[PDB]
Amino acid sequence: NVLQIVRDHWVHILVPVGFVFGCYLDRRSDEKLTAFRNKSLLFKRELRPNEEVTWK
Amino acid sequence: PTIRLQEDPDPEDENLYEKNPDSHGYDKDPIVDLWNMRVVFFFGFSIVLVLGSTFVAYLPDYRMQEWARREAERLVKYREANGLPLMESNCFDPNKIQLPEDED
Amino acid sequence: MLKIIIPTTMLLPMTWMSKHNMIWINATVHSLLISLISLSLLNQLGENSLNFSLTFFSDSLSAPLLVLTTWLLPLMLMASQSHLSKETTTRKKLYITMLILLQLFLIMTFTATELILFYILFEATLVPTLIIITRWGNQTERLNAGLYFLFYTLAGSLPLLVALVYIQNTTGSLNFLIIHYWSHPLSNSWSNIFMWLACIMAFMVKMPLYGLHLWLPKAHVEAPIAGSMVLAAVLLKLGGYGMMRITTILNPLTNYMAYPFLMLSMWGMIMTSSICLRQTDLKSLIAYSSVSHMALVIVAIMIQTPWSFMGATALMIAHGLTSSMLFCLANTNYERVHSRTMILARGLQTLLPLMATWWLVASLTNLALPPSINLIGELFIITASFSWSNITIILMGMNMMITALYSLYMLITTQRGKYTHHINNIKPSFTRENALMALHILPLLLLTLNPKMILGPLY
Amino acid sequence: SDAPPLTLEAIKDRVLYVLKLYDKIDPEKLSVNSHFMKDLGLDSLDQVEIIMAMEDEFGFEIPDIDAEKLMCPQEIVDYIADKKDVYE
Amino acid sequence: AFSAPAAYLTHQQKVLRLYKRALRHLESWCVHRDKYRYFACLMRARFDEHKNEKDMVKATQLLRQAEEEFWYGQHPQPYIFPESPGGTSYERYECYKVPEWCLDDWHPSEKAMYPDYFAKREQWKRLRRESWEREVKQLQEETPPGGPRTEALPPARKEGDLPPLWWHIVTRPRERPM
Amino acid sequence: KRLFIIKPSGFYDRRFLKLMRFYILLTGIPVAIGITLVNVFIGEAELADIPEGYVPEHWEYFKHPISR
Ligand SMILES: CCCCCCCCCCCCCCCCCC(=O)OC[C@H](COP(=O)([O-])OCC(O)COP(=O)([O-])OC[C@@H](COC(=O)CCCCCCCCCCCCCCCCC)OC(=O)CCCCCCCCCCCCCCCCC)OC(=O)CCCCCCCCCCCCCCCCC
Ligand SMILES: CCCCCCCCCCCCCCCCC[C@@H](O)O[C@H](CO[C@H](O)CCCCCCCCCCCCCCC)COP(=O)(O)OCC[N+](C)(C)C
Ligand SMILES: CCCCCCCCCCCCCCCCC[C@@H](O)O[C@H](CO[C@H](O)CCCCCCCCCCCCCCC)COP(=O)(O)OCC[N+](C)(C)C
Ligand SMILES: CCCCCCCCCCCC(=O)SCCNC(=O)CCNC(=O)[C@H](O)C(C)(C)COP(=O)(O)O
Repeated sequence: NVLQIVRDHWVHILVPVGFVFGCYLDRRSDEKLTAFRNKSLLFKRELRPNEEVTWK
Repeated sequence: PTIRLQEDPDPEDENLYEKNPDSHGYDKDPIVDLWNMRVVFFFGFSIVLVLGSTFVAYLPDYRMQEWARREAERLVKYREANGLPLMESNCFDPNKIQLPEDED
Repeated sequence: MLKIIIPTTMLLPMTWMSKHNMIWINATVHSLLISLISLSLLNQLGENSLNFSLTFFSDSLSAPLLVLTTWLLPLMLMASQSHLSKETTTRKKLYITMLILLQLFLIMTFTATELILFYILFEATLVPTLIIITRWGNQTERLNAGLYFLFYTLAGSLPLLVALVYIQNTTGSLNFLIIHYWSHPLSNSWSNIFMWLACIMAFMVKMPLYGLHLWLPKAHVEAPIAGSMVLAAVLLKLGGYGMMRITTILNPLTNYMAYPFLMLSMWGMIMTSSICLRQTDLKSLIAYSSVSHMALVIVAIMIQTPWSFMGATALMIAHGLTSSMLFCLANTNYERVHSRTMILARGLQTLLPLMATWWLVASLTNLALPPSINLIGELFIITASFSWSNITIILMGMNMMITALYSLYMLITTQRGKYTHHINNIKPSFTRENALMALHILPLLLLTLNPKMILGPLY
Repeated sequence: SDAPPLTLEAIKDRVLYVLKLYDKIDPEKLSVNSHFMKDLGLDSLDQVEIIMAMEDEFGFEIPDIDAEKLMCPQEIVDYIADKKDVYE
Repeated sequence: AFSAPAAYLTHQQKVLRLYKRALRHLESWCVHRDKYRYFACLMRARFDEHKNEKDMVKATQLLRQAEEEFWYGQHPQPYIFPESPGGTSYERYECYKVPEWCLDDWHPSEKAMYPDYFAKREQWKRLRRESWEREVKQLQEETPPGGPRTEALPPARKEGDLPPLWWHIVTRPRERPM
Repeated sequence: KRLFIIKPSGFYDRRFLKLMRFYILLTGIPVAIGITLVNVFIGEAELADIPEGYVPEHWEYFKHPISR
């Protein structure tokens, strides 16, 4: 019976999916501005024995 | 015809209470009306208002107000203990400022 | 910050793919969710802004405006579904599309890092507003209003564009951060004077400044209720935001270029407050109230002090909420009696008590009762003006009296006295209208509880 | 509580009481339907004085346009009853 | 307030009104009852001295001097009955007067209480509805062809008629509604 | 004696007030109870010095558990 329910209320996932897509695109934008990661004079720091990057 | 054009008459306004004594003012269909009221009240008052106010009230201190107060306490303690003035009229050391040679 | 922009562009096809009787519910629910999402931008720093990308950034001045816009969209949706019941499905979807496009343009305008992009979006906001006004307005004046709304804007904004590109051919960048860091003083020459005028006149006509305000009564009176809401609460704040942004490159010319505009702002604040005392139209009274408050905001921006900027930000937020509430309150009576004359429907407190309580709270907030944020902004601006010059306390004080008068005047005209005998079609207030009033008024006092969220970057 | 619910009989009694204290009317000759100019032989000034006495007795003012028309005690009682929403 | 006004006031009407105003203001001046009775008798004699003037011009001239004297010697703060248009309770209860048509918008739960009252209301509404066509026709018949010349309304004359335009006079809210 | 007092319909204002109170309380009583429970059983962090060689997480720089 879920066919009619889906074809009537499938418009309710467009906005949440857009929210997740926007979060993913914000992360993709963030990954292109790492030219000074762990390089500022105020926050320059030695890496921990395991971690690879100070922030993502 | 003594008239100017063929036109419909202006209709009287419809009262939503006639066909629905408890009508909530949202829609003529009682079920869609009731659910419009329910979603408005739940997502406006319950979700956004109260939870948003709770979220704003407990936002972490990114303005560094408490940190600034603690820093000021440290500096006041140090400068009062060692007798230095509490503040200086110069915010930059004159040794790194090079004034022009001639003023005449 | 695409996590806010994309859900609106998704509101678009969700509205266009909705079933014919479920458009309002879906739109309101998802707009409220988007407002809840945008609430996270209030977590600001103390030193710099939130630089999300090369294109968009958020600051302590733009975050409250974004929250107000995303909160205003659902309120417009609730306020619009009453008078659009007889419309066809396609035209209802078109109306919702105009509202969504306006919200998207405003969201992108308040966060643009670039001045030309800011100009493009701040000019793109005209098309949905103009279409709404000239298509869904009620009387035949609306067409003229649209023209008055259009050219008044464009004649102010087209010179700005020229100035903008000129600046980009001199400094090499119009990015706001670089502009702020690489700021240099403006000399005293005729070319610099005209560059100052070109940079200022667009935002001064969008405020609107006294003498340049003639478009505002037309636009706010012939527009539909959602159009009036968005015109008064958000679209007037574009001028204030733009002036606060652009003034970083105009010093020290402002030091003496503000005199004519300061004089106009103060005297026209007095003049418009006085005009409110003799107004037969209830919507025009609210429009002129907006003019007076925005004159105060102009003074605050023009005197260029931290307290003035704080008060100006608080005043813009408070005025947006209050004026939207007043317009909705007037629209309820209009929908009941189909007339805008203030002395037509009288003694409504007897017939609608809870509506009378809403009217009382709105009027008390309009006259800046302590400790409302309206008062906080007004008092900060007044203290800054007193520091600027002790004599201003005269004019400001005058305004403080006049406002109260006309404010209570409206209340005493509409709620007290005796009811009109021949008007018998005043039905009990719907739950929708009461919810609209409550959702307007509760955030005001909630922000009064935590006032540092709307005090801007100078806090 | 407040004043008792004034009745038609009480109003008529009070009006007749006030009229019977007037020196220019004979108490025996006075009736509820007696006319002021015709049966009692009074002029307009006496009618004005009677209206003022009624105003003093009941504590509310009767407009001149309405007071000009009341010519018998029954009319005065009726005007008072319609003014004060008395039906019993 | 109940009677239809005329195009003008007659000389006798003006004299009577001035007499009443003078008596009331003199009473406002003379607080005590015996003093008021003394000076009211004096005023009555003063009024009836010129009662028999056959010259209308001299009568209206005497009235002119009377009005001038009253305006000079009026009480600045005359006694006003509390519910009179200048009294301390003139419109005190107007905020409690609610029109009857509001009851037409009550929820059925509210109308569940007071069933007999609403039955009587239905009877009254039916009577008004039946009565309206006749009331209009009677007003049409009794009106002179050049429109009405006064604000007076005719009574009912037919077997079971009602006086035209009676609904809002009969259904006044109350003098002390709540 | 008792008479009928003519009033406007008080059903709808009362209904709206009841509904607003119901929804506000529906979402706010759990919030108040949770805040009280967190405050009682998970107190606020105590100020302390950073030990040598330790790099605290950012949320460790705040004192209230909900803020953290
Ligand atoms: C129906 C509404 C209709 C519509 C209207 C519009 C409504 C719109 C609403 C919109 C949404 C609003 C959301 C806003 C969110 C705000 C929440 C928040 O930030 O909480 C802050 C704050 C909590 O502070 P915190 O920072 O979280 O705690 C930090 C500490 O770590 C904690 O310290 P601690 O370690 O000591 O622990 C204390 C703990 C536990 O402490 C204790 O238990 C001890 C208490 C003392 C009692 C000791 C003796 C008594 C018992 C003795 C006998 C028994 C013991 C022995 C047994 C034997 C018997 C003898 O208690 C608490 O945590 C405080 C209670 C939490 C309340 C949170 C409020 C949430 C509101 C969100 C929902 C909004 C809707 C309302 C619904 C709410 C419910 C109706 O909440 C308060 O309000 C505190 C106020 C209390 C202070 C006292 C008042 C002083 C008055 C002075 C002024 C006088 C002038 C006159 C003014 C009078 C005015 C009162
Ligand atoms: C119907 C009848 C009503 C009358 C009866 C009501 C019964 C009582 C209810 C009324 C409550 C009285 C208020 C008393 C004050 C207590 C609340 C106060 O203490 O909370 C404040 C908190 O207030 C919040 O910060 C303000 C709420 C945020 C407002 C946002 C509104 C929601 C967004 C909706 C869209 C916005 C549109 C406008 C654009 C900006 C404290 O501020 P703060 O000093 O920090 O707290 C320090 C401790 N912390 C930090 C650990 C928490
Ligand atoms: C309806 C409301 C619309 C909004 C109104 C906007 C207000 C715009 C007004 C512009 C503010 C000032 C403009 C120019 C700045 C100074 C004005 C001038 O009077 O000052 C003297 C200028 O001297 C003389 O006045 C020369 C100017 C005379 C010619 C200007 C025409 C003024 C006529 C007014 C018409 C109304 C204009 C608005 C039309 C709508 C100063 O002497 P000077 O040192 O030498 O000039 C300084 C520049 N230097 C340093 C490069 C030399
Ligand atoms: C307190 C300070 C103010 C004092 C003001 C008072 C002082 C003024 C007193 C003197 C003024 C006069 O007498 S002015 C005298 C005016 N002259 C006439 O009226 C002659 C014609 N007579 C009539 O019109 C009627 O007989 C009529 C008399 C109306 C009787 O009415 P009735 O028989 O059909 O009831």
